[PDB]
Amino acid sequence: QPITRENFDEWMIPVYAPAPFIPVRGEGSRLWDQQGKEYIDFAGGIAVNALGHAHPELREALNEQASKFWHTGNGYTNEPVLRLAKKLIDATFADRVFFCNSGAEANEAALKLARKFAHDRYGSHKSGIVAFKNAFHGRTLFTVSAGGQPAYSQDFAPLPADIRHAAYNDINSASALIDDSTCAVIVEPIQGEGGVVPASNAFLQGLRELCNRHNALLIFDEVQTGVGRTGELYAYMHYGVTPDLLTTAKALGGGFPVGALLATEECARVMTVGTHGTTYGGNPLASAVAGKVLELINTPEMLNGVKQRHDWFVERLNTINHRYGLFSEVRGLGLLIGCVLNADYAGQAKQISQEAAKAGVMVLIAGGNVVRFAPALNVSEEEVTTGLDRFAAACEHFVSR
Amino acid sequence: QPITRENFDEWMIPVYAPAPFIPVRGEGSRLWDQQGKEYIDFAGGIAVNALGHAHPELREALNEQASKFWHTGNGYTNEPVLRLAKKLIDATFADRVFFCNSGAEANEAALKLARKFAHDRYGSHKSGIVAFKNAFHGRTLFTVSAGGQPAYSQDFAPLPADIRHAAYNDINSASALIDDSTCAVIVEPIQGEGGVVPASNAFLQGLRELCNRHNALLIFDEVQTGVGRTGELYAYMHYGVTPDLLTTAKALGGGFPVGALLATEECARVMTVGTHGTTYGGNPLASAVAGKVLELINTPEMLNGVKQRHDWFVERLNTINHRYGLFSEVRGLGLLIGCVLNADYAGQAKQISQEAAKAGVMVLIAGGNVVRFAPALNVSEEEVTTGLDRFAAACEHFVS
Ligand SMILES: *Cc1c(COP(=O)(O)O)cnc(C)c1O
Ligand SMILES: *Cc1c(COP(=O)(O)O)cnc(C)c1O
Ligand SMILES: [Mg+2]
Ligand SMILES: [Mg+2]
Ligand code: NA
Ligand code: NA
Repeated sequence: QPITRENFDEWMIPVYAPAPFIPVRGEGSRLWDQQGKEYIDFAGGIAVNALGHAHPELREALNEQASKFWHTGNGYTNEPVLRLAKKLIDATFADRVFFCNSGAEANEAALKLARKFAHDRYGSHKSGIVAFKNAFHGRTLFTVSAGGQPAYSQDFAPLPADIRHAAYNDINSASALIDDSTCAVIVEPIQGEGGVVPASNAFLQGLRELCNRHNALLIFDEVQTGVGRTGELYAYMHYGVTPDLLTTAKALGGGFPVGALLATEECARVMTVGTHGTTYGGNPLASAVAGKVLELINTPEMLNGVKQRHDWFVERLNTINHRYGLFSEVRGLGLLIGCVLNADYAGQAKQISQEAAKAGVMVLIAGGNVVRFAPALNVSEEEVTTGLDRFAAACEHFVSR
Repeated sequence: QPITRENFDEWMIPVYAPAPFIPVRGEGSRLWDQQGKEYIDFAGGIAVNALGHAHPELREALNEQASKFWHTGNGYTNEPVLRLAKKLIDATFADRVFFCNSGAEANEAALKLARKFAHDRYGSHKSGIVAFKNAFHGRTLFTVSAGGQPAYSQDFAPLPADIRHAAYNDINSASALIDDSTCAVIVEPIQGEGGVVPASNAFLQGLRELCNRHNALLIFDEVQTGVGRTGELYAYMHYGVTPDLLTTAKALGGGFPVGALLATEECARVMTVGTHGTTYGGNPLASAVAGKVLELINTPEMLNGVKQRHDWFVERLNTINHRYGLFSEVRGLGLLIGCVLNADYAGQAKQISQEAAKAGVMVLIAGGNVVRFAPALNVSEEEVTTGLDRFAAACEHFVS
C-alpha cells in the first residue's frame, strides 16, 4: 500500500499543512523520512518526546503492560494508574489526580472543577474565568475560548460566557478583571505558542495573591512547560508560586496520549461520583508509559542536564546570531527556547523553519516572529551540535533567500 | 510499595467509585484480579475492547510501530495515519478524516465543523444545535451541554448557548426545534448510556429529511455503536441513513486512545489551516493499532459472527429471565444489549451488576434501570456460556 504526501491533501480534513516529507522512524533525536533523508529533531514532538524517538525503556514498559491488558474503562482501577498517581502526588503540591487523554482534556477538567467549586461554596453567579491574550489552552470549545487567540474561536460562536483576557505579565491588567465573581485564573507559566514568553516572578505572585483575596482558583496550564521542560520537574517549582490546580500532558506520556489534572485535597473533594469522567483516561497502558517517563525524567542528573543543554543551545544560537544578525533576543527556560526575529526579518519564522528542514533540522515556530526549539530532554551534545550546524547552514542560505 | 484498592480512595479525584477488586491481566474475554480471581468480561472496556484483552495482533502492531517512532505532532504526517484514513474512507460514506484522542474530542470537532459551515455559508446567526434528551456525547463543556442529562452540565454554567434537546425517537419533538437557524442535529443511532435504546428507522430518516430541508448537518455519534458493534461496520449502514458527519472512537483503537471525525468532502472543505488541531491526534502509534483493529473487525466473518453472538446472548438471557423474573425486555442490536428491569426491580441495575461481579462476570449498567452487555466482538461461544452461567447464578442470589 503506497502512501504519498499528496494523499494527505486528499484524505485529511485540511487543518494542517504539514511538511512535504513523511517521517518513518527515529531514534533519540534523529528522525528519517521515507527516502532515507536524515533530520536532527529539535521540534521534539512539540515538547512531547521528552526522551526522544523509540526510547528502548518506554518501548519495554509499553510492551510489558500491553501483554497483560490495555484498558477496562474507569469502572475498574489498575495498578499502573495508581502508582502513576502516587508518583505525581509525591513529587508536587498535589494530593489527588484525575487522568485524561490530552492537554485540552486536562484543562477542561481544571476549568470544570473551578466552576463547580465556586458554585458550591459561594453560589452559581461566581463563574468568571480570567485567562491571557496569546495563551493557548487547547481546541475544545471551552479551552479555545479560554485561550487568547480570538481567531481560533470566533467561527464557532456562541462561546461559553464569562471568560475575559488580561495582558500577560501585566498585573494591573489582571487585577482589573479579577473580582469576587471570578472562579478561576488560568495562566501558562511560559506562553509557549505565544512566542516563548516567560512570566515574570512578580506577575505570578501577583496572580496568587489576587486569587487568594478574591477566592478564585489559580490554574497553571503546564501542559507545555511541564515534566522537566524547564530544568525543574514543573515550572511552578522554578518560580516558587504554587497553583491550586495544575494541568500536565504533552511530555507526561513521552509520546503516548495522556494528560492529568493535579489538585489539592480541598479542590478534589469537590468532584463527586458522576460529575466528570473519560473512557480512556487512566488506562494501564498510558499509565505504565507515563510512570516510566517520570522515573527517567525526574532525577537530578536529567533535570540538571536540561539546564546544561539550555546553555549549549544558547551559546551556539548566540554565535549563529553574531554571524547572521537574525534575532533581537534568545529567550526561554531550560529546553523551551524562542529565537525572536528582529525587524528586518519580522514574520519570517516559518520560512526559516522550512529552510531548516531542507538543511536536515526540524524546528518549530511560536507565532510568525519566533523560531522555537523544544528538543528531547536527553538530546546528546553531538545531536545539539550537528542540528545547530544544520540550523546555521539554513540561516546562511536564508540570509540570501 | 504494593497498590491497594484503598489507595484509590486516597489518590484519585473521586469521580468514579470503581470496583473493590483490581484487574492485572486478561486474554480474550477473561480478566483476572490481583488475587487470581477470574472474570468473564461482558463490559468489554465499555464497548471499547472489540478484540478482547491483550490481543496478540494488536500487540504486534503496537510493538512494530513503537520501534520506529511514536509521535511527531501534526506538523508532519505519517504512513499509519494515512493508511488508516484510507481504510475509513474506502469503507464509509466519508471522503476525509480528522483524528483525535477521545469520543468527546471527536464530537467537539464535529460540532465545531457544523458551526463554521453554517456561519461561512449563511451567517453568524445560524448556530443552533439540536440533540436528544438522555444522549451522551462526552464530558468537555461543549459536549456535556450537547448531552441530554442536565445533571452532568448544570454545575459548570454558563454553558455554550443555542443548544436544545428533543425527545429521542420522537420525530415531532425534533421537528419543533429544527428550523433554518439550526446548524447541526447530533444523535446516537442507539442511545448507549441512556438505556440501550435503538433509534427507529423512521426517526433517523426523519432527521435526515429535516436536516436537508433546513440546511443543517446531520451528525451521527457512533462512538459507541461504531466499528462493528451492531453487526455492520457502523450502525448507519444497518439503518440505511447517511449522516454528513460521523464520529467514532472507543472500539476504533481496540483499547488504544484514538477517535476520529468522518466527513464528506463538502464539509471537510470548510476547515482550513489552523482552524482546529490536536497535539496527539493522528500519531502513528494509535494509527497503527486502529488500522489493525479495522483490518480484523471489518470482515464478513467477524461482522456476521457479531449477528450470531447477538442471538447467543438474547436467547440465553430470555431463558435466565423466564426463570428469575427480573426484566421486562432484552433489547439492543449486535453486541450492544440492554436488559430492561421490571417494575418490581426498577432502579436496581447497579446492585445486579455488583452481584454479577461477585459471581465472576463483569457487566455494565445503562441508567439505573438497564443491565448492559457490550462484550468483545470475538467473544467465543464458550465465554458467552460460562459468563451467562455466572450471570444466572448472580440473578439467583439477587432474586433471593
Ligand atoms: C498544546 C497545549 C495544550 C493542548 O494540548 P492538546 O494535547 O493538543 O489538547 C494546552 N496547553 C498548552 C500550554 C499547550 O502547549
Ligand atoms: C463514551 C462516549 C462518548 C465520549 O467518549 P470519550 O472517549 O469518553 O470522551 C461520546 N459518545 C458516545 C455515544 C459514548 O458512548
Ligand atoms: Mg453536587
Ligand atoms: Mg475563515
Ligand atoms: Na503532594
Ligand atoms: Na468513502
